[PDB]
Amino acid sequence: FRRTIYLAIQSSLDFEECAHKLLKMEFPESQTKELCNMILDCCAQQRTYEKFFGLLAGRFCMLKKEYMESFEGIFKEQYDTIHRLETNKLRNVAKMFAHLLYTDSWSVLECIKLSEETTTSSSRIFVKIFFQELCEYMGLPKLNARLKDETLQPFFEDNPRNTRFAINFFTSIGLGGLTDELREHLK
Amino acid sequence: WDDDVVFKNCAKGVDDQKKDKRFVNDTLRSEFHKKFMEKYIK
Amino acid sequence: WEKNQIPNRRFTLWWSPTINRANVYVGFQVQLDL
Amino acid sequence: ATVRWDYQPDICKDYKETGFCGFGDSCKFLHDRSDY
Amino acid sequence: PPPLLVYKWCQGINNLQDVWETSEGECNVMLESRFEKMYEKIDLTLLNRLLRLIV
Amino acid sequence: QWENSFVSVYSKDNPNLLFNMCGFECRILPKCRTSYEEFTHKDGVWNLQNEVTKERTAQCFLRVDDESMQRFHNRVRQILMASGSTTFTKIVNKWNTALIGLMTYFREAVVNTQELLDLLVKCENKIQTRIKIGLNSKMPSRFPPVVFYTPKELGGLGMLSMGHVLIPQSDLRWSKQTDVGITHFRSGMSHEEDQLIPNLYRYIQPWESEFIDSQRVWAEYA
Amino acid sequence: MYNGIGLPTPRGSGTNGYVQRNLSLV
Amino acid sequence: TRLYLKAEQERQHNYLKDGPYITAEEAVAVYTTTVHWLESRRFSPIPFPPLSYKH
Amino acid sequence: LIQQAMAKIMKANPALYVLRERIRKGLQLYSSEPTEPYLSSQNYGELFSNQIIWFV
Amino acid sequence: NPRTSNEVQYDQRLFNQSKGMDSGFAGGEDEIYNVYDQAWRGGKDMAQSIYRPSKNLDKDMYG
Amino acid sequence: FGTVVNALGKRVKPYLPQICGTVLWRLNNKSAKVRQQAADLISRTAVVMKTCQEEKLMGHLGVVLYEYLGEEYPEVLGSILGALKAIVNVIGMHKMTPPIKDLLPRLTPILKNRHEKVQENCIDLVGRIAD
Amino acid sequence: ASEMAGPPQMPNDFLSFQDIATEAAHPIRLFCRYIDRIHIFFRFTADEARDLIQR
Ligand SMILES: [Zn+2]
Repeated sequence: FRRTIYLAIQSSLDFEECAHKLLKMEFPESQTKELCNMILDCCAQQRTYEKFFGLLAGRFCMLKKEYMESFEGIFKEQYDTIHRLETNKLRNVAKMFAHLLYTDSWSVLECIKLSEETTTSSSRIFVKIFFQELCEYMGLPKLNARLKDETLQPFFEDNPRNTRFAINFFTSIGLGGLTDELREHLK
Repeated sequence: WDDDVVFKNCAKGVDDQKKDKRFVNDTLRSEFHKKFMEKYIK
Repeated sequence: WEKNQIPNRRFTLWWSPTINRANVYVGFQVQLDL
Repeated sequence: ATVRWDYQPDICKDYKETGFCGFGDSCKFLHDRSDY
Repeated sequence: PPPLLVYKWCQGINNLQDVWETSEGECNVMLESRFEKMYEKIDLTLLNRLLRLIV
Repeated sequence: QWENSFVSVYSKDNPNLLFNMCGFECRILPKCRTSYEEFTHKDGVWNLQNEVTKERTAQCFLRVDDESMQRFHNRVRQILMASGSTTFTKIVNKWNTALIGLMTYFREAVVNTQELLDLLVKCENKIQTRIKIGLNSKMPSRFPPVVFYTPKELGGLGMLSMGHVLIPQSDLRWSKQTDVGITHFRSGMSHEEDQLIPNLYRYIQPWESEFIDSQRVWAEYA
Repeated sequence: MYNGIGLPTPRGSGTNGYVQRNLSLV
Repeated sequence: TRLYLKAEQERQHNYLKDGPYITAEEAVAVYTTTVHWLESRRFSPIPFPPLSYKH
Repeated sequence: LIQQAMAKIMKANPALYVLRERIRKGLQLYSSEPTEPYLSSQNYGELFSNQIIWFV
Repeated sequence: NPRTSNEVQYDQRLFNQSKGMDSGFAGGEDEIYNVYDQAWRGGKDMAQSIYRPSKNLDKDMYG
Repeated sequence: FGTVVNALGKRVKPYLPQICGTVLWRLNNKSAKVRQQAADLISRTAVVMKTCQEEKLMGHLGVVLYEYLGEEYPEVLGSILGALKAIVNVIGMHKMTPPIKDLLPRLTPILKNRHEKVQENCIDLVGRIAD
Repeated sequence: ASEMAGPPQMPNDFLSFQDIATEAAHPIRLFCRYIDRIHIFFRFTADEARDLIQR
């Protein structure tokens, strides 16, 4: 199954065609986790970020309710390898989730946390990018909305120290225009 | 504006001319030949 | 590999088991001379 | 399927006799030299 | 490279001031053309004086 | 000359802004006009991002210009015609060179031009058909794709092949007007078995992405 | 039903003309 | 090729017979304009390559 | 006797070696590695072959 | 006296890898091939010799 | 190698098949480097491959080397012809496994070959057989 | 043209101006020349357009 996926995806122009080629084959559904695990790995492992492999993962979600679930899971599966993956492929990912999350395939984030406690310098960069991409689409205002209604905590709190780590860290990223309220809270 | 230019209007009385109404019995000076020559050489 | 002449002609030998087949649509099976 | 002998050889007669083909490497024929 | 030029050209358009605003009746015009015969009509005598200004 | 020139105009009556630079036919549709449903698409769609507000303010569609397609087609025709003598491995080199010449250059714009996909398919079929002619057969069972697509390290011809892809087809009547989308696919080329063949376009990084990558890479480099 | 789709005739096309419907549409 | 070179020889011969088409005052306008441009642009002329030139 | 004799000849007979060599030359194939892998007369090279064969 | 320079600039291992000038790749001739940057296998890629024997390194590092 | 073998005399006989096996397999390898060298190895090992009366080996070297005469690399081909030469000086005329009727006209066209070593060994061999 | 190339002491890049007011100062906005081909992008207020149309 894993090999057929690759060949179907490498064959097809567009992102539309690979899904048609893939669905058409009517490969067994439960595997609908690992398949998608395949797509996330197959391009992300692939050398540079390309728009195609990210779109495919998402459509594959809208067509069946599970595919969406299959993805959100696979995003979780990252925690273990947030440190482990080498510092290129984070450049493919950060954006690559950026494009599922700008286009609505946000609150699944919340699971992600900012602490010197446990964050991988890997993970640090991962999330770093993720915002420096998703911003560049929503443009830091619609992002102001999405956050303000988000209730993302492990990211956004207690822990005045961790509010220095948070807010400071978003001065480092550079956006730091959604860190205001927290600045007030420091005070 | 364009307060500044080299040239006052060149295109004053230039009404095409009957070069494509003239038929010419000369293979190299027919207007057809000119058009052909214009088109296919660079 | 060898790092209007043979190279074409060579390409045929290499696939000759595939190019020439006992099963074909239409053909008259011929024996080479000797 | 019946079998028919191919008996015609492809040997280039110029090269078989002389040993030099005017067509050079482009020759449509065998080049194999001097067999009986 | 030429395609990158195309990109500089598009985002160059989109970054112009109030470029797409039709509110007051603004009108944008894209124009593409050639000089037709340019090489063939260069005059050598003139070209000499033009180069004397350079080198 | 007005004849060779071209003009486009953007006004409250005309949403779309068309133009042609280099080989590219470009359209630009703002989101401030009627964009209706906002949507993504294949990388053939560029997002024009305001430098100031980091927002996507419009979309540029790419399409491979006519005269370009014409040049490529005359290039294939050059390969067929100018070679009656030359070896079959040599022709495949000619094809590969021309084909990457098109694809590395255009990339994204290729996928949004159906006419190209057709042209590539028929042209692959013409050079392979010519190599067939080269030996004496047209018989498909005597030329399965394994002979053309084997990298010549193993003794194939190493043909780069973009033309086994499916070709999207929907509603000519409406597709001449409203851009309906894809309700059908046409088979580009044959496969002996179900099988597969990889496409060049999938292995080339799109121009948009390599641009963004360029900016980021340089800044990080400094 | 050739619904205005496909080639008039798969003669010069390089293909077998085969049109199956888009299995993933919506 | 032969046609094109014929009409070519025609155009050369007609350019000698009919004299320069740029007229005169126009040409002065060009030369003057270019002069003003290079003036405001502080462009220094490109000199002749010296015998000793490290590049 | 016939098994052993055939297995030997297929490795041995000069005529077959002339055929094989002519094939190599016409194909212009040339091996990369000297001394060849560890072939000896050992029966495993011919042992994989087409024939499905097991070790127990 | 240290030997000092402004800034740092760059190391060395890389600072001289790829050829020079060389120019693209022919006018753009068909005959060229050259599409692939590295060979297919590691048969000729991996080593000059697939096999060399010895226990020299063996009985040295052995102890 | 040559001096070692010629010094060992026929004490070397049990070792031949290993030798010449290596000689053929190397006689392929990758062309321009080692072909000429394995060829020359044959050339200098001729007499030893003769006096011990291994005739199969002379069949081998005879027709096998006979086949390489179409080699396009001159620096190889020269060594090949040299090897043939040395084989002629051990086994005689009428016993040549590639009978001269075959060989000589197959040699004749090579004389155009320009580059040196070919012309040298070639003309030499045409000399030995012609004489 | 001088506005586009800007001051020779601090020249501009491909597409950009010293200031916004230099963008709004004139109908011609983007001017790209590729060998002999001309690509031009115009911004007009209604009045300027009307004037052109009337001429
Ligand atoms: Zn001949």
